[PDB]
Amino acid sequence: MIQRTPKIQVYSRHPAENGKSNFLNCYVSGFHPSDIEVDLLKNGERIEKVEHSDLSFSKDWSFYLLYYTEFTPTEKDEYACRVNHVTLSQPKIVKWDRDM
Amino acid sequence: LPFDKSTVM
Amino acid sequence: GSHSMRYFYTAMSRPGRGEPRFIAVGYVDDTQFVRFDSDAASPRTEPRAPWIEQEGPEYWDRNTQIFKTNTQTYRESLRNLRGYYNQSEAGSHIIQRMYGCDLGPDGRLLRGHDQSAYDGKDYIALNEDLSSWTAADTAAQITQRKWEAARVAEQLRAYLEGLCVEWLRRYLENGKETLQRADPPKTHVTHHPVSDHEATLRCWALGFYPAEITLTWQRDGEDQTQDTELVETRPAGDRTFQKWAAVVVPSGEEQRYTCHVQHEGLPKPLTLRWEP
Repeated sequence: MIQRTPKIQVYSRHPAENGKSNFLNCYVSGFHPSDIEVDLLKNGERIEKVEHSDLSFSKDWSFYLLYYTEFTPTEKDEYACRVNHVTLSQPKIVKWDRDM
Repeated sequence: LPFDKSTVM
Repeated sequence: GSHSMRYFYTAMSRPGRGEPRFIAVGYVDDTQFVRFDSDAASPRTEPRAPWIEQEGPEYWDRNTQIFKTNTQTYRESLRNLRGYYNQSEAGSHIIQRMYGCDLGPDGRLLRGHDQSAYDGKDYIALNEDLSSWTAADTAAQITQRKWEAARVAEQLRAYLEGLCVEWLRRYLENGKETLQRADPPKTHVTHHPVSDHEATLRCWALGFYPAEITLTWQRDGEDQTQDTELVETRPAGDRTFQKWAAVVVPSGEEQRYTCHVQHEGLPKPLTLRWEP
């Protein structure tokens, strides 16, 4: 079967300002088939109340989903997105970089 | 509004 | 000023894990407005945009009845396509469909669409004439014969030229404050030293709607297509989109670089440089 690996982007809704409430986003796209596991991490630990968009797809048939949660960025707290898909041998962790 | 006719493939 | 309506259907089998899941989502341009999921606690068509909420109970019931019928039809289609490809009863398979209408800035129908895929590969599509089909292989040729006997293309053409355009125009009016409002990108250029002799220039575009945008870097007025790192346009989660384009420039040579931004929400296109 022809399978496509997810592209992953980790970023904030609004420009990041330490101590100011924002939204941490993990955008997964360009993947096929549709089953995917996505978690948002705070210092390596899974964040509980994470919401996601409804399953949709692009003109090339590849699926996309947005996972998001309210967060307050700080200087020391590390945020990341952990993704698993049939195409991956092990979960892929992409760290949040506010310059990305 | 979606298309109202469902046709099996 | 151009607008489109699309419905996206995903039917996915999961042998040993119950019946195939059917999800339908409806969009006006880059705004989702409805969802139906056969896996929901109580499956019904649900609003996903505030301007659709004003629709009466008959609208919601009509949608739910269509999608409930589609859930059953797509389960039969998955069984049929498994057969057409001599596939085992073991594997999970996906049927996807995307259809809808495109309007010009005059509100006139530009063209209609109706495409289907099997396991992410083109399977069958309605041609631009809205009268004939393009079948990808001998399996899709079986679907084509079935669809001709049921007169599907003629039914789709009536829908695409009629109800599709009529409802899209109604949604555009009811949601004119958002759907017909183009939000320009908020732009800036960041500078990131990568070494002693090189630095990254990153051109940002934030808070824009619709998603369509052009972000390019030019060195001495010539496009840097091969040297530009361009991220996929991404949703902010509040209806708006984000995108960035980056170039690795020789340190000291930053003023030879210009970022060009083209978007519908802008009074005039933008030319930006790094401002130290």
